[PDB]
Amino acid sequence: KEVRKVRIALASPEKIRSWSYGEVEKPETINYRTLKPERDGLFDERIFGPIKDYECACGKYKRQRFEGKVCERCGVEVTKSIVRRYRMGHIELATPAAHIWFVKDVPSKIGTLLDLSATELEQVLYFSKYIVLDPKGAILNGVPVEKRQLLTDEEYRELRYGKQETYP
Amino acid sequence: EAALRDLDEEGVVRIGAEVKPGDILVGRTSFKGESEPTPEERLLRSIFGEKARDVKDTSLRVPPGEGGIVVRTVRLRRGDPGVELKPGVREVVRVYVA
Amino acid sequence: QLIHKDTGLIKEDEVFLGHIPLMTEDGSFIINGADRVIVSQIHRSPGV
Amino acid sequence: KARVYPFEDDVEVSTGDRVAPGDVLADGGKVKSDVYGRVEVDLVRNVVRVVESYDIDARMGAEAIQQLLKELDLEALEKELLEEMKHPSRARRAKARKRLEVVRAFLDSGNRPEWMILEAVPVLPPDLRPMVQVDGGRFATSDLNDLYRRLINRNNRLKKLLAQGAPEIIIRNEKRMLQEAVDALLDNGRRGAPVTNPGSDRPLRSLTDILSGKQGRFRQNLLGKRVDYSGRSVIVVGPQLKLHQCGLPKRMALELFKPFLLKKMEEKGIAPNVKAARRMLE
Amino acid sequence: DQFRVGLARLARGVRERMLMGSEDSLTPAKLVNSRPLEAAIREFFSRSQ
Amino acid sequence: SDPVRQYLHEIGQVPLLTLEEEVELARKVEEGMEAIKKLSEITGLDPDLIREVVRAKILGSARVRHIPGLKETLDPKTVEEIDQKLKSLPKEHKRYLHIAREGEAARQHLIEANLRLVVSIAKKYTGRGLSFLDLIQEGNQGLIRAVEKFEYKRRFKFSTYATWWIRQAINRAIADQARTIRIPVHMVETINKLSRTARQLQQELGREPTYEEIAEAMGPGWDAKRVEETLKIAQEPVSLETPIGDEKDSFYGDFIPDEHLPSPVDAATQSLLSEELEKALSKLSEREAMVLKLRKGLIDGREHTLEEVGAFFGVTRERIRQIENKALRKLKYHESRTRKLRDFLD
Amino acid sequence: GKAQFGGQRFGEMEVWALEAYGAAHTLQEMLTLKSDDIEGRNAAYEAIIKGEDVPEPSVPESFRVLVKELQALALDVQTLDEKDNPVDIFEGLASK
DNA sequence: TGCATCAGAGCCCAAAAT
DNA sequence: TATAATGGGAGCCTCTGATGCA
Ligand SMILES: [Mg+2]
Ligand SMILES: [Zn+2]
Repeated sequence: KEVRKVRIALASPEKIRSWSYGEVEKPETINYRTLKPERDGLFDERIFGPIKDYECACGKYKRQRFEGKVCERCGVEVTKSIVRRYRMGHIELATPAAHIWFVKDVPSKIGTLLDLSATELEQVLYFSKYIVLDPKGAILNGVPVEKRQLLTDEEYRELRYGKQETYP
Repeated sequence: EAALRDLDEEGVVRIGAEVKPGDILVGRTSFKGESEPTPEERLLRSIFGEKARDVKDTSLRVPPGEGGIVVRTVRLRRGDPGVELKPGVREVVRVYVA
Repeated sequence: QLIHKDTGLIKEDEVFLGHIPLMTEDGSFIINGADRVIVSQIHRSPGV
Repeated sequence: KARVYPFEDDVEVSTGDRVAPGDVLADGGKVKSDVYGRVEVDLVRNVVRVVESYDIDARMGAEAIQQLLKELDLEALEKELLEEMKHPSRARRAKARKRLEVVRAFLDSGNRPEWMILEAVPVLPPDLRPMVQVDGGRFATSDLNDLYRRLINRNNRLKKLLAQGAPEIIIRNEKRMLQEAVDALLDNGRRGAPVTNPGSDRPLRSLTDILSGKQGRFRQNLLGKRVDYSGRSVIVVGPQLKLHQCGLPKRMALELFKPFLLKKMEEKGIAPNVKAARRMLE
Repeated sequence: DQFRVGLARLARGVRERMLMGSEDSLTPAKLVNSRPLEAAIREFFSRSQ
Repeated sequence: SDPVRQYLHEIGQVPLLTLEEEVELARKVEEGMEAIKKLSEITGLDPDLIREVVRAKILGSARVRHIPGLKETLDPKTVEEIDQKLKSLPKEHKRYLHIAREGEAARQHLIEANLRLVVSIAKKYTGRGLSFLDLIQEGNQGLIRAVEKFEYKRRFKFSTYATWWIRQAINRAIADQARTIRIPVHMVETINKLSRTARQLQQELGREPTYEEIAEAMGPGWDAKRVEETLKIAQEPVSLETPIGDEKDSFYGDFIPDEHLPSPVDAATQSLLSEELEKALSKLSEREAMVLKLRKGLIDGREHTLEEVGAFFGVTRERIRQIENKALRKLKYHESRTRKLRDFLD
Repeated sequence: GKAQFGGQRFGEMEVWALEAYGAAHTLQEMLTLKSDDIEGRNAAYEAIIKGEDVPEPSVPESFRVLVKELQALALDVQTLDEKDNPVDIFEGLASK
């Protein structure tokens, strides 16, 4: 088939995971002694593919008679090494993180959608201020806390943990 | 032997030699990265009955368009008096071509 | 000289700080075998 | 500011529990709380304190923002914004227009707004961020690997601090450090100070930097390229040439046309084959 | 100027070494790491514009 | 806008402890741990599992997650079951739950009140390859370790014990994370010793030491070769994005050839070799061309044993070796006549 | 550069020149067979030493780099045919 | 609603870079 | 694993567009 069009679209976490051939779990790059890639690190052959054509890492299956085989011992697919230019990995974040293009490109796309100013979106994303998802009947300074309200740290603690003072 | 004519015993081109593009200045061998010879090379090696050498020709040659007369050579090995190289370097050769 | 202001103890020594490049007779430097020149820089004079 | 509720017998709640007026505290239901608050069970004073406070859900960071984005009903928001497009004030209509244009963008495309927040962060293939041994046996590597390493370290540490029940101050610091690290990987210098390698003022080169600019992928490798079968030399006037001619040095021409020359050297008997022909020109 | 910079870095190391170790037995040779100074000068001569 | 400034401001919102306040939190933390031990005994339940349920309820609904060591997934359903099992205890037993809860609470507070200590230690370790905030966070990790191991009975102030653990945590982080090529902590120790040693020798010798001078100073086991090898191992990579020139226009990586992908000439050459090889094999019989193809891996990629090629052609292991040898003999004969395959031997 | 046995840079402005001449095949050669089209450049060399005419070019490798670099930025770049169905320019190698 | 203030966007090519 | 130690550090153009104040 012939390429007539190029589409560009946002990528879901699902799609990013479907691209990925493995999760890079370690900051390691290559072994200081062997110079071979470190398992689960940024250069891992089990994830991004074999360094040498039709040869697994440990060298049990060395030729194209096995293509598609994944060495039980070393975990590497026997294919063309060209795949190390193609196959993507992924990092599974412990907390979601905003993609900065959709934050810092003005007017912010995230900000525009949620009716949040540049300063407000900054304050929530970079942990300067709380935003209320569910007031759960809270009230601060006599007025009820309304959903999507920004609270300072002092305001949130008084609401959430109560107000107290210690006098020497 | 045509290719090696102007190299001394140690592999450095002799002072006074005329060098032209493609000519060897300093001869060098490097150990072949481990590789399995392709079935074509297996068959070729089998046909001619000659063992594939362990080492490859990495020699320094005159680049395109350069060359002249060799006026100086400096050779520095490791473990000889007064000289210590950066880690891993056994020996360094410099060839001055005029 | 290292001094302990409390005790008064004084230990004094001449420490080696490494090397500083020397200028040759013609006003240049030799840095890793190659001759170098430090070019003067024009700029705004301090002041008011 | 808290309420004190004394108890003779066993207490059914425990310290740290959250409580609403009326929740049963101790003594099989006899003593219960009058206020919204956090339960403090005092075994010395034999009293259940309830510190006045709410169960409010308020969060920080991209997790909070991702939530508000997940809960967006874009159809509904289009309806509201169309009504806003009727308001007399130009600015009112203008702001609703810009908002409505982003809403419609997501609506037509089929993109979910929450995808602008990352859970899985992609990792570029290694050959595009290589670790290579140069001539001297030394290693040279792409800046992205250090940016990925910062990211991975902070993420892993975040997983560990979470597993160990660290205070919110520590978990919050890690999270803001985590956001900053993703930011550096994608567009370094975009927000905040550019992250640099130690003992250098040089900003590390991120994905945005690789893509854009005079040195970026588009202008450097895509709209222009270095090419084979090319050469350069000093020019000299050639009065004797016909208008359709140029003087071309033979040594240049032998290289520029070299493969053709190999074929021709085979047709005529100059070499047995192409391999021998190339070796002879070397 | 670069000398002054390397010296300031070396001074940072001195203050940092004046806390750790034994507050009693210390010489100037133990207190001074000259690497920051050497580096500042080496940087100026090789890599300056 | 400044993450360090912000963290310092957050740090400044928890007041420092009085000796009395410090002992109280430390005391409650120790007692809480003893309580968790007792609840394990009474219930026959995992102490770690108990600790996570207690800790889950103190920190609140905000943080609830699976812990790598726990056998059961930790979610509000399971933590309700276990919390309801603890609250199903008799009064004299159920009291340890209250003790444990207050222990975890005090742990949080104790950690929070000492955060400025970590900052004042971490600031001294900048410039070693970890960012200031990174050092603070690893330092904070050591502070957490210290709170769990602290024995308040010894009457030492908390800062004394913490400082050991915080210094330890920062140094481990630097040893673990500072290098693009990661090196084992013990090997980093050896490398650093070699640095100090060389620096001593240069400080006494008025010049950089040789490999041999370093080897004497390092004692027995060290010769010049090992000093060099250790320095070689310790070499850090340099950036591909390293600038060349005083314009911003070029990178170091742009000057590095690619040795992996075959060159057009190499690809061409290998292709011509396959075509000339097939040409020579057509001058044999199909069977003696097939025996060679099966034996050298040109077909299917594997080199078959004589027993396999022989069983496939219906002949004896000796016979297939024979038709292979006459094939190769004919091959050698045709080559001396036509000289076609000679040039590919380089 | 000469020291690296380099090629000449045929830059943005050089491309404009080929465009203004309408030399589409000359330009396409500059962009593929004479540069980063790996399959193409190999095939062109082999054809010339065999006397055949140079083959039709393939996808330039730096476009594949661009796609993967945009995937690293969490953007999905998809080459589509006239029916708006995906076309795989990685030839099955990067998809599970 | 009309006007400063600021953040972020750009600023020739090829050669070379010792 | 234990004297006590508790808040960092560097810094120097023009046009266009959005945003925050009369
Ligand atoms: Mg230029
Ligand atoms: Zn294997």
